[PDB]
Parts: sequence; structure tokens; C-alpha cells
Amino acid sequence: AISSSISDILKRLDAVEQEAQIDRLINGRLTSLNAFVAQQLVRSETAAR
Amino acid sequence: TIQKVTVDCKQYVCNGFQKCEQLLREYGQFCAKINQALHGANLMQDESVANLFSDIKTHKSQPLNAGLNGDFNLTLLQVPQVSTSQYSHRSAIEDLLFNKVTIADPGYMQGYDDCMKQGPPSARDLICAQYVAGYKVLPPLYDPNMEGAYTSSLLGSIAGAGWTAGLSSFAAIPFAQSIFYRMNGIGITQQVLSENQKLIANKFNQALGAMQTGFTTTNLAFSKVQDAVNANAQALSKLASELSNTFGAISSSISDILKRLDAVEQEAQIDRLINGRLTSLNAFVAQQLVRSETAARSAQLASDKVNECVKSQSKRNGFCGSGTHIVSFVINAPNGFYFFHVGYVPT
Amino acid sequence: YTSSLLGSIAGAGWTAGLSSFAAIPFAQSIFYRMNGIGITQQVLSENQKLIANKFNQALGAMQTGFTTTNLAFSKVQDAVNANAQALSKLASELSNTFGAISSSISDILKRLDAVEQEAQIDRLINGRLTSLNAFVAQQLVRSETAARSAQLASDKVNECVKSQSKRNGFCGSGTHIVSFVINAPNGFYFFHVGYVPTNHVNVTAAYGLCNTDTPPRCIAPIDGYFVLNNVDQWYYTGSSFFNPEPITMANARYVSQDVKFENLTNQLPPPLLN
Amino acid sequence: INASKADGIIYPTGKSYSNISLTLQGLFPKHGDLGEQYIYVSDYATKVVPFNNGFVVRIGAAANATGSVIIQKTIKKIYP
Amino acid sequence: LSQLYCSYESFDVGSGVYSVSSFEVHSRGQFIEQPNSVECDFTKLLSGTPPQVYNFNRLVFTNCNYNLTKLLSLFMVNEFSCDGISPDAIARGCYSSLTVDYFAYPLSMKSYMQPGSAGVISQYNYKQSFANPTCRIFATAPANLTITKPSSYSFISKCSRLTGDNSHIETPIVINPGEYSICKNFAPNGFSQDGDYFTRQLSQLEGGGILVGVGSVTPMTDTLQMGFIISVQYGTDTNSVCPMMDLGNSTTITDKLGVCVEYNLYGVSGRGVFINCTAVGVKQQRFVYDGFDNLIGYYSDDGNYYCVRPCVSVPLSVVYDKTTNSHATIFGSVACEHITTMLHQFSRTTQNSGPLQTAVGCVIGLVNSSMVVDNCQLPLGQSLCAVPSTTSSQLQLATINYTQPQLLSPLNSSGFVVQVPTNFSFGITQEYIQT
Ligand SMILES: *[C@@H]1O[C@H](CO)[C@@H](O[C@@H]2O[C@H](CO)[C@@H](O)[C@H](O)[C@H]2NC(C)=O)[C@H](O)[C@H]1NC(C)=O
Ligand SMILES: *[C@@H]1O[C@H](CO)[C@@H](O[C@@H]2O[C@H](CO)[C@@H](O)[C@H](O)[C@H]2NC(C)=O)[C@H](O)[C@H]1NC(C)=O
Ligand SMILES: *[C@@H]1O[C@H](CO)[C@@H](O)[C@H](O)[C@H]1NC(C)=O
Ligand SMILES: *[C@@H]1O[C@H](CO)[C@@H](O)[C@H](O)[C@H]1NC(C)=O
Ligand SMILES: *[C@@H]1O[C@H](CO)[C@@H](O)[C@H](O)[C@H]1NC(C)=O
Ligand SMILES: *[C@@H]1O[C@H](CO)[C@@H](O)[C@H](O)[C@H]1NC(C)=O
Ligand SMILES: *[C@@H]1O[C@H](CO)[C@@H](O)[C@H](O)[C@H]1NC(C)=O
Ligand SMILES: *[C@@H]1O[C@H](CO)[C@@H](O)[C@H](O)[C@H]1NC(C)=O
Ligand SMILES: *[C@@H]1O[C@H](CO)[C@@H](O)[C@H](O)[C@H]1NC(C)=O
Repeated sequence: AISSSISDILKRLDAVEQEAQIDRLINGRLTSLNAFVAQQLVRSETAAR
Repeated sequence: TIQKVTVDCKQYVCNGFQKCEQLLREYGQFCAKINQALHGANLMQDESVANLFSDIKTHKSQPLNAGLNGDFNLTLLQVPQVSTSQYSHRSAIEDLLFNKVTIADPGYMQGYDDCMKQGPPSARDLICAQYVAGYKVLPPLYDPNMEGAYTSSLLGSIAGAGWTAGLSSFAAIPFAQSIFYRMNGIGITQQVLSENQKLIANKFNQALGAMQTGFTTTNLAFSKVQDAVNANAQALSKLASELSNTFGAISSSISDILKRLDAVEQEAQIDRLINGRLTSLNAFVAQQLVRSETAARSAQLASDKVNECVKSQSKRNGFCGSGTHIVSFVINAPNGFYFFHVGYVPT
Repeated sequence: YTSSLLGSIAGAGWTAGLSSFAAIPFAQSIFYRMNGIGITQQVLSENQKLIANKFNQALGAMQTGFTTTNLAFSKVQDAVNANAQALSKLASELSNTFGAISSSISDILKRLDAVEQEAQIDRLINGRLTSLNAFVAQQLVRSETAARSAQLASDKVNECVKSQSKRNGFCGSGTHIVSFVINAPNGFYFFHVGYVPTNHVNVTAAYGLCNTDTPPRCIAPIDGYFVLNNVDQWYYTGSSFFNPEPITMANARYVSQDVKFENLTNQLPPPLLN
Repeated sequence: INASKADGIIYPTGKSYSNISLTLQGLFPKHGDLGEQYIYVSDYATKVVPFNNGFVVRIGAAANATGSVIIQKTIKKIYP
Repeated sequence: LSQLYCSYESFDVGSGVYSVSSFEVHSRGQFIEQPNSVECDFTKLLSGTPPQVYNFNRLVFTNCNYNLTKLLSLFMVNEFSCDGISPDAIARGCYSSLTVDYFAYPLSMKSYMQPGSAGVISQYNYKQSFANPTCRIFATAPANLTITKPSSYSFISKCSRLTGDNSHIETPIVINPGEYSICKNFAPNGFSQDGDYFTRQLSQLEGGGILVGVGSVTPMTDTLQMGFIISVQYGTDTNSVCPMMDLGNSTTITDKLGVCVEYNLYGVSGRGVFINCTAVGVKQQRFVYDGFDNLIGYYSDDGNYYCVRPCVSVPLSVVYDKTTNSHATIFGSVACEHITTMLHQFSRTTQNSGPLQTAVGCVIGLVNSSMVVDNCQLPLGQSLCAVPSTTSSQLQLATINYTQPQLLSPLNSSGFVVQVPTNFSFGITQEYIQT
């Protein structure tokens, strides 16, 4: 996206372009959160053993 | 074990539509790789199960009475009489354990027809959803009868006397005498055993009579059984629910995209769904591999536990329960083994 | 490192193990490991050459297990294939277009203009970073698993190769005698030698024997059974091989009175005479 | 307003659901809101209220009861 | 076997039991229920003088059919810009509602009504909303029609509130997308002169409202030009706005229960299986959805409620034996009757190794022999296996056998009986541990 700040995207763009650029950040953050959860689960199983 | 699941990758990603299918090929041998990884995981699971049941196999046994051996009541640990709740090899306590756990029936024989005939019942069913989404639950290597036979042959194992090696001879020593020897070796003299024979047997029967009461989520092990069941269900839920993620497209339905848009816009919107579904399938495969590795290591641990606590008496503390170990029993549980460690608890 | 283990010297049997170093030859160590599983010295002396021949017969056929029909060899090849699979997944992912016109940055710079070029290169960049993250995560998991397995391999060397194991199933099936470890691709390969009995015989055994005296003295067998044979004479046999021998204090220990013990008045064994 | 009774909820248009729960956004009243009460009189036509998102009316809560006008009988609903 | 060589993609595949990709599903069925809908009313648009841009006329169409081609061929399109839909999909689709904003607009200004524009049209006259699938059209009306021309083109150039004690503070008032300007009431039918700074600027109840009408007497072109803002909605109603069509007779579902059929029921389009069930949900709403907005029910005109099961694919597996080049097919969790009726299977299954019912589902290519095995290499689940035939290369359906343990009888005498070995051998267990 043009930036990683939603405030900048809301500054510089219009409705459709804003929506696409916010969707980029949304999807990226969801994928990274999924990765974080998976690695936490692995680490916690290891720590229990 | 874990539930064995395979995915029809092409049907899962493209849901039948042809434009998606031709667009799917710009990503390498993705569906083939998904299929091969799942196949390898299931193959390793089957080999693990075969090795486990070959390791816990008994080669010599002795007859046991039906209700009382000496003064010990082993009714709950034995396959019942003509009652025979459609397994004929599952014991009474195993029946109770399997009746206290809620498991969705996968319908390994006619589940497709059941899912088409039923209709309404079990809204958001995961077993029925496997035919819409395009994943398949595979049946276990052995049916419950043969696993029940394996774990029921263990109650009458012989293994040789307690003061000897343990896999060279076979001493046909009755159950009561074996228990009394196991108590003699923890520091209880023969005079005490002779004096307190019936008291000891009554306390043992008191202990066995109350192991039904531990089939609650307040108990740790039963809650772990249900946790494993829930993890099995959770994998299928996360697989089936990801098909409604739009990944930033107008819809998550390829029919709607083909309905509302033109060629280039259609192609871009379909690429969105394709990429998202491939990433989610890769994640599913990775977690299934991790879970299967863990389950194989835990199967090795279960074999070790059988050989140390069930077939023999343990001198380690805390390995076969809390206290001074006497004798352990193992039954079949959903996705693994369930143990009953009998220990000497002084007061 | 692994070849130095064959001639390794530790404390003798019947001792602690890491305090002293006993220069006991290999054959004597084998016969002690056999004596401690329930085979008396008389049987070992009689069956010396037979035992050596059977050991040389078992040790001469371990090469025939180097096939994928064998579990352990198949697991070696599985580890090799996993190593190759990581590299193949890493290298094949560079042809993923990730929804761009091509997988080649040269083609994208060839066919498009500035903004479209930047969008397509962004596609390729994002895809490659996600795949690299996945590769790193799976390498971390595999390496942690391999470190735990290396700890297990060290445990197995210490229990099965440098010593005889009394646990059942830790060093293979049967009664453990001796184990050897060699190097394998990405790990260790063990050869566990176990005692596998055949042709058992039914005999009548006694829990113990007792004389008829003021408070009676009673005996129980040591690592064996009090067996009859094949006004009745009792003999001692090892638990791992049938050979009736006279009952002495070398194979009997004094125990307390029991009601399932035999009551002997004739041909009393030497431990039960006053 | 009691959300546990689904007080003043506008049903989804063009579709229906059976035997399931789900979250859903839209225009709803606030739980525990008391609102303004009007009795059918005086002074109502002089007061101008903003409409911002609309409003929901509860009609005939006191019907089949005993009461009287505020400016003795059985109460009835009077359709604002 | 080709589905295997192509689902794992090589000539050389080892022995095993593999899942493979199924075959396509047929869409031949059509269950269509359409009301006898009235025609949509394109008469206020097709007659009279179109308004200006700030006084646009809004048309909402529901529960009717449109002859769009008859309307498309009247006008002369110059520019369109669609977002979330296309004109062809608009011309071929069914919707809950159709919303039209139409007005008179000059072609020279069609960039001032573009997303992100900075002029006075998006500030004070008309801002397009993008909450729904929408599309812009600029078109020219031919003179011979019933549509007449305004005196000129006009717009709002300044809408502002003067606040403060001396009214010395000038603050603009701007419109939200899809709404009208407060300054519309100064000159509803258009400004009469360029620069019509109104003389009194009606004093409102929170300050003084100011309008300027530099929206000129901008000369009317030789041909009238108009702007159209189209928007469509899905799933918001029980009825639909559908194109004029003649679809023959497919109105019955009485004797097509259980087959995968396509459907067009009051606009909603899809495919699935219809099964007569007990009426749930609200009959007035005519559709029952799930939490993900998927149709799983339908109240028919005949009076019956049908569950809408998506038509599914039968799972299929291939047992492969590489040494003897023999193979068999498992239809997992499917009874052989449903297989004998159904299709969506490959060419060689136009078809004594026929449909055999197992505990894992119907199989083709296995001969039932009631044999047993102990170690087998092609397990099928539920203690079933597939054994390569040594002689007929057909795979056989065997079972894994549980060998019983030998019993040693305890004695009735004083002691006990023990089995002591008389020979022995030296076994060797091999173990690999990765480090
Ligand atoms: C809001 O509605 C709920 C449901 O009618 C009320 O809760 C019930 O109250 C009755 C009487 O006290 C109980 O018998 C029920 O068991 C309650 N149901 C539940 C599920 O809580 C609640 O009283 C109302 N709340 C207010 C603030 O009046
Ligand atoms: C939709 O509109 C078109 C155009 O008005 C109609 O097409 C006409 O159909 C009649 C049938 O009697 C022909 O005689 C005309 O020549 C056609 N005109 C053109 C330009 O093709 C069509 O009939 C309308 N459809 C409906 C059912 O309303
Ligand atoms: C043995 O236990 C069962 C239930 O576990 C009981 O029904 C039976 O009466 C018991 N037997 C005796 C002899 O008490
Ligand atoms: C046991 O019996 C056999 C067979 O007669 C005999 O050869 C052997 O000497 C006996 N064992 C003794 C006497 O210890
Ligand atoms: C041995 O003698 C005692 C009596 O002192 C008796 O209790 C016991 O049963 C006898 N044992 C056997 C097995 O003969
Ligand atoms: C409604 O759903 C519940 C589970 O949430 C289920 O137990 C119940 O049987 C369902 N009722 C009907 C009529 O299907
Ligand atoms: C009605 O609206 C017009 C403009 O649309 C406005 O000029 C007029 O003042 C309004 N009516 C009254 C009574 O104010
Ligand atoms: C296979 O053949 C045996 C022969 O008696 C028959 O009993 C059985 O029903 C057949 N089918 C299966 C699935 O075993
Ligand atoms: C030795 O063992 C073999 C088989 O392992 C058997 O055939 C033979 O009879 C045994 N010899 C004796 C003396 O028992």
C-alpha cells in the first residue's frame, strides 16, 4: 500500500482506492496474526512437554 | 493418533468452475504437493498405529474367571456376557468411557447417503460439509473390534514371574497371587498380607468400583480426551470456514464473480480467491504435519507406558501415577489409550 | 567417535559403572550379560561354541535389513527425502507468478510501464516473502525436533551400547544383551542384540520350600525357579534356559513363612538342613 | 429496552434464519434506554425532534388495564 | 489410474491407496419460479424536461421486469464507469432493487463527476456513493424523442453559512454522497443568470445561508446531454428486478427431488439439491439462509418447503499395486445403490468385481474371497486390505487377522506351571535415530 498508516490512506485517496489500499493492510495483518498464533501454539506444546 | 484428512485441492480451490481451473496453473504443482504431503502424513500415521499394536501384543495368556479372581472383582475390566453392545470386545469401563464422550459419527460406510437423505439435522455439520467443501475424513487402520481385542488380551498376560527377567519364561500365576507378590515387593511382609487378605481385596474392589466417577471434565485425563476430540473437530472447522473468506474480492462465490464482472476484472477477482485458498491449504498441511509428528511421538510414549506399567511393575515414582505403583490397566480411548494406575496410598 | 565405542571399557558388571575401568574381554562381557538374564554358568560353559555360532549367525545377517521393507532403513531414507523436499519446495516457489503476468522480473520490466510494473513486482515480492517466512518456520520446527531426537540418541547410547538394559522395549524386542551404534545419514543407526527363546517346556514350579521345625526356615529361588524335573526331588533352573541343578545358597535366598510354599520332609535341600 | 427480549429489533429483509445465533450490524435501540413517553391532549405538536437514524415505537403496553387520562376506565392502544 | 498418474503427476507412482480428483457435476436441471411481473416504469424519465444536477430525479425499481435494450437504444452513450458490476451484467441480471439518479449534464464537465474530483459538482451538486455496485453513464438524447431540453445547464458554485455577530466568517456547506444540497431551494428549476449571488440569501435558524449560481446560463448544446447514476442491490428483498425473457416450462420440482439442478427462483441464481423438508424459518421471507448467507431453504409456490443441499461430488480413491499393474476404485462412504444410479464418473465406468459393499464404501475391482492376512501392504481401513493376486491379477478383498494368544492352563496342584526355553536364538532389532 501507499503507507502502513490508515490515517495516511484516508488522507490521500478516494473511496474505492481507499477501500483497496485498506484491504491490503487488513489481509496482511490477518495473515501475520495467523502465523503468530500458530507459532505460539507450537511453543506452548513444547513447553508443556 | 489424529483424524486422517485428505483434501481434493482442485475441488476445494475452484469449486468446479472452469475459468478458475485454468487460472490455477500459474502456481506450480501446488495441488499435487498438497495431496502428496497429506498422503505422506496419513501413511506415517498408519505405520505408527501398526507398530504400536505390534508392540503391545501379547503372546501367552492364562484363563481368568468372569466375576472374581481370588477375591478381586475384575468385572469392569472384562468383556461382558451375551449383552455385547455391538463390539463384543470392548469392556464395560471402555463402554462407559465411549458413552461419556460426544463424537460426530463420520459414516465410513454410507455417510454420503445419510448426509443427502437427512437434510436439516445437524446444521453446520462438519461430517456432512466434507462433501460440499471437498475434504475427506479417512477411516482408521483398525476397526474398534480389533483394538478392543488387543487391549483386552492384556488383562490375562503371563510374562513370567516377578523375581525373574520377564521375557524368557511364562509363569501361569493367578491374578491374586501376582497382586500379592507386587505388594510384597513394596515393603509389605507376608504376615501382613496373610492377615489382611480380604481387607486388601475389598479395598481393591472399592478402588475399581469408583473409576466410573472420573469421567468428567473436572478430571484431567477425561478433559484431555475431549480436548483431542475438539482439536480434531477444530481442524475440520478451520478448513470448511475458510471457503467463505472473500480475501478482498466482491464475493467468495465464484458464481457471483462470473455473474457480475467482465473478463479482466473477473480474472483478477478469481486470482484473489485462488491465492487465498492456496495459502490457507498450505497452512492446513503444515499444521497437520506438526500434529502427526506429535501424535507419533506420543504413540511411542504410550507403548513405553504399556511395557512399564501394564505388563510389569514400576519402581520409578510418578511414571505410573502418584504413589507406590502396584498394577496398571489400559483400555481404548478416542484417538489413543486410557490408563488406570493403581497405587498404594498410605494413611 | 562411533568406532571407539566397540572397545570401550567401563566398570565391570555388579558395580556402579563409571567409577572403575575393568579390562574384561568381549567374550567374558557377553557371557556376563547372558548370565544376568537367567542363564546359569553350567549352560554357558556347555553351550559356549553354540552361543558363539548363533551370535556370529545373527551378526552376519544385519546387512540384509538394508531395504525399505525394513522400518529403520526406510526411516533413514525418509530423513534424506525430507532434506531434499525442503530444498525442492524452496526452489520451486520461484516459479509462482502469484497472480502477475510472469514469474520473471525481466519479463515484467519488458512488457509494462512504471505503475503497472511496480504493482506486479509488488505481487512477486509479497509472495516470495510469505513463502520465505513459511520456510523459516518449518526449518525451526524441524531443527528443534532434531535436537530433542539427538538427546534421545545420547540416552540410547548410554543405556543400550555402554550398558545392558533391564527395561523392556527400550533397546528392541526381547531380552537385551548388547547393542552397537554406527553412523547414518543425519543420525545414528543401532543394532540391538536380544535373546529370543524358542521351544519352551512345561514344568512344575514351586513358590518356595520350607522345612518342618520351630519357626521354619523357608527359601525362594534367585533369578530362577524351583522346578521338579523334565518323594519328589526339587531342582533349581535359570529363568532363561531349562537346566535342573541342585539347590544351594548360590541360587536360594531365605524368605519368611508362606502358606503356598511346599512343606518338605524328605530329600531336604542343603539350605533347609540344620 | 430489554435486549434479552429482543425489544424493537428490525427483522432482516428478504431472508430468514432458523435455530442459529449470529452477530449482525444495523440500526438498533440501546439496551436500558427509556425513551420519551407520550400520552393521548397537549403540547406534543409544539416540540420538534431530530430523526437522525429513525425510531421505534412501542404501541399498546398498557392495554387491558386500569387507568385514566392525565390531563376509572379500561386502557386501549392509540396509534401515534 | 490416469486420474492417479495426473493427480500426483508422474508416470512412476508406487503402490498405495490414493485419493484422486473427482469428475464434474451436471447443471442440466432448471427449477425456475418467476412471478407474472409488471413492467418497470421508464415514463417519467422518457418524457418532459430532465432536471439539473443538484435537483436530480431518483427512480427506484422493485418487483418488475425491464426491457433495458429498448431503453439503451434510445440514448447515445458517451462514457461509462462501472464499479463492482459491468453493463453487460446489468443487462443480464436479477436484483432486489434498481436505483437510478438521472439529470441533465454537459459532456464537457464529465470529469468533475469523477471519484476524487475537487471542483464544485462533488462539493455542492452531486457526490456518487459507492456503498452498492454502482455505475456512471453519460449519454446524449436524440431530438426526435419525447424528451425536451432545458433552457441551459446550471449548477451550484457556492454554498456557505455566514456565522458570527458581524457575519464575517465564511464556512462552506458540503453534501454527503447521494444527497441533495441545502442550497437547492434557492433555484429549484435552474439559475436564470450566471453568477446569481442571491440578493437576500435566506436567513436560516442557525445563521445566514449563502448561495451563488455561477452555474451559468451555460449554453444548451445542440443535442441534450444527461447524466445517469445506476446502482443495484442484492439479497435485500423477496422479489427481484429481472430482464424480460421467455424461459419455457421448468416450473416443477415435484419429480426432480434429489438431483443437482440449477435454479432461478424470484431472481436468486445458483445450483443445488432440493429435498422436501419440514417448514422452518419465516414463510413470509421465502428464503432461509445460514450464518454465512448461503441459501439452505426455500418456500415454493406449490406450498412445500425444500432444503437446498448443494449438489456434491462423490469421493473416490484408487488402490494401486505397481508390481502386477493392478488397481481398484473405492467410492468412500457411498452405498453401491447410489453409485449404480448416479454419474459424474470417468469414461471406463460406463459399467464379478462389480459394485461390492464394504465397511469403507462401495468398491470396484475387488473380488470378495473371505480370506485373511496378517501383514499386508495395501490397507483400506476398518481392518480391510487389498491383496495383490499371485496367479487373475485382480486385487482381492482380504481382512487383517487378529491371531489369538496361546493359553497356558494354571494347575490345580500346590505350585504353578512355567514354560522355560530349551533353545534360543539371537534376534537383532535395527533402529534409526535422526540427530
Ligand atoms: C429482560 O428479559 C429477560 C428475559 O425475559 C428477563 O430475564 C428473565 O427474568 C425472569 C424473571 O426474573 C426469570 O424467571 C428468567 O429466568 C430470566 N431469564 C433469563 C434468561 O435471564 C430479564 O428480567 C429482563 N431484564 C430486565 C432488566 O427487566
Ligand atoms: C422490448 O423492446 C423491443 C424494442 O421496442 C421490442 O422489439 C420490437 O418487437 C416488436 C414485436 O411486435 C417488433 O415488431 C418490433 O419491430 C421490435 N422492434 C425492434 C427495434 O426490434 C420488444 O418486443 C420488446 N419486448 C417486450 C416483450 O417488451
Ligand atoms: C463386581 O462388580 C460389579 C460391578 O462392577 C457388580 O455388579 C458385582 O456385584 C460385583 N461382584 C461381586 C461378587 O460383588
Ligand atoms: C531331569 O530328568 C532328565 C530325564 O530323565 C535327567 O536326564 C536329568 O538328569 C534330570 N535332572 C536332574 C536329575 O537334575
Ligand atoms: C504347608 O504347611 C502349612 C501348615 O504349617 C499349611 O498352612 C500350608 O498350606 C502347607 N503348604 C502346602 C502348599 O502344602
Ligand atoms: C437446534 O439446534 C440445536 C443445537 O444448537 C439442536 O440441539 C436442536 O436439535 C436444533 N433443533 C432443531 C429443530 O433442529
Ligand atoms: C418550499 O421549497 C421551496 C424550494 O424548493 C422554497 O423556496 C419554499 O420557501 C418552500 N416553502 C416554504 C413555505 O418556505
Ligand atoms: C464377502 O463374502 C462373504 C462370504 O460368506 C460374505 O459373508 C460377505 O457378506 C461378503 N461381503 C463382505 C463385505 O464381507
Ligand atoms: C535349537 O533351536 C532350533 C530352532 O531354533 C531347533 O530346531 C532345535 O531343536 C534346537 N535344539 C535343541 C537341542 O533344542
